[PDB]
Amino acid sequence: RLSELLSKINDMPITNDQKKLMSNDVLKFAAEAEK
Amino acid sequence: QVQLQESGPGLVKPSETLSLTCVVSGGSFSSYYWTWIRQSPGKGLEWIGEMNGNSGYTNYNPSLQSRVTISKDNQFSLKLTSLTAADTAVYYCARDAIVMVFTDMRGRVDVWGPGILVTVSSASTKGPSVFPLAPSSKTSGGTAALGCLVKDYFPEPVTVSWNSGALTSGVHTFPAVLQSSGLYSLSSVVTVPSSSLGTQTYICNVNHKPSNTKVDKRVEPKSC
Amino acid sequence: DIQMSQSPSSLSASVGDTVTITCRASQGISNYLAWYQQKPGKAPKSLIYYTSHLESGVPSRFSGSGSGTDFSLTISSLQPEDFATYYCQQHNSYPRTFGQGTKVEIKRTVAAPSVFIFPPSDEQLKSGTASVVCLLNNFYPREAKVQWKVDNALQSGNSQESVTEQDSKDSTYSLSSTLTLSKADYEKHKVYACEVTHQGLSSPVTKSFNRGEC
Repeated sequence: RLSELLSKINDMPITNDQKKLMSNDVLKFAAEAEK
Repeated sequence: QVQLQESGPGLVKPSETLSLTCVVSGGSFSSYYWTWIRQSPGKGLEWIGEMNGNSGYTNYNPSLQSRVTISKDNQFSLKLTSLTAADTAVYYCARDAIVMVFTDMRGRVDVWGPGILVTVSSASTKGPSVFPLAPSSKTSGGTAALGCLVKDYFPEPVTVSWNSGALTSGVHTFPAVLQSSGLYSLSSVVTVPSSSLGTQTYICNVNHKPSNTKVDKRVEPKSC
Repeated sequence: DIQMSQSPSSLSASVGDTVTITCRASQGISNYLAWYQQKPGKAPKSLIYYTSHLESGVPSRFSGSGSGTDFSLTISSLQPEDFATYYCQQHNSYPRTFGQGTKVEIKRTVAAPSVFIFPPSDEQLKSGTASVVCLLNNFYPREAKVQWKVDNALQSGNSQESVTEQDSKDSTYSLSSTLTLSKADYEKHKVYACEVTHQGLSSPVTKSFNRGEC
């Protein structure tokens, strides 16, 4: 779920900058869900 | 280590389709984004596009979007259609960053292929006429110039050596220029002592592999 | 498309010099700027990839800095293998875009060219076209002016120059200028002249021949 979304964010036609923000936001849910 | 290698025809006709293939060595194709880049004297380096090495997902340059396809066949290919002269360039395949996750290496290339010269033109493959640039008849102690005019061949490249590789010092082989006929022309020149003209023989060895013509031209002082 | 502008385009340096190359981006790029090195006839090599990050194997004398829109590639204590063209590349946005490159060349003393003029061979004349070649041999710097004159009539737009890369031994350039002429035009005129102006020559140097005469 996380890896499938992170890898999809990666191939998007957006800036690197935005790729990282969305990446950070996604694994923010994964970390809070597991904490 | 990982190595890339281009393959495909380096001579394409204007309206017809450019096809190139890049095979990956090292064994990590499905982990990285793979790219095509081209270099032109007029437009410099251009990013053609990228491809997710696992899924096949692509992102193209808007200027190329409507006629470019990158795809999996450790092998991936570039198809460019509806060409014009402006597509003449050295095409490189290259490795971007990993697909799995964003990394900061995203969008730059680390490993390149050697590159392939693709020539977009309607000209037929033709071998060169090699004409002598005779040394002037106008004294020992001074330096004479002589050469060969390698004229009206297509496509690039041609190689030029002198006396079968034995004569290297003072040799200048110039970049070819594209004439208005669409054929190439270059001169290869060598500087030698005037006093050796009566004693030494000077032969330029022109090789044009695409047309399979080799030409040895003895260049001598014209009399007169 | 984010436009990438490098300054300077050309640059003269010696072994042991510290050289820096500017790269300007039309917009912000979140500091995603890469640098590449390229030598004639070879594929470019990756140097740096996130303003400052050296690619593996790259000598530590190559350092990248900059921010916002202005970026610098600095080479501290230049080595003989560093003489090449350097490109910057933004890798934040799509499409990826490159600068026009900065060529780092070898500084040497001024050297006047030796000039040679070559008439079209009789062999070429048979075909119906005439090429007249003027050679400027081993000179420095690169900047050189070649003027063709046919019976004192200046020729323009009917010649083509190509230049060699700096010589490995003496770091000079060489230039071949080819004047193209129909056989008919060539047979109608006597004096063929190539005037060369260059920093190493106090006054221009003309090499000429008369058609049919030795």
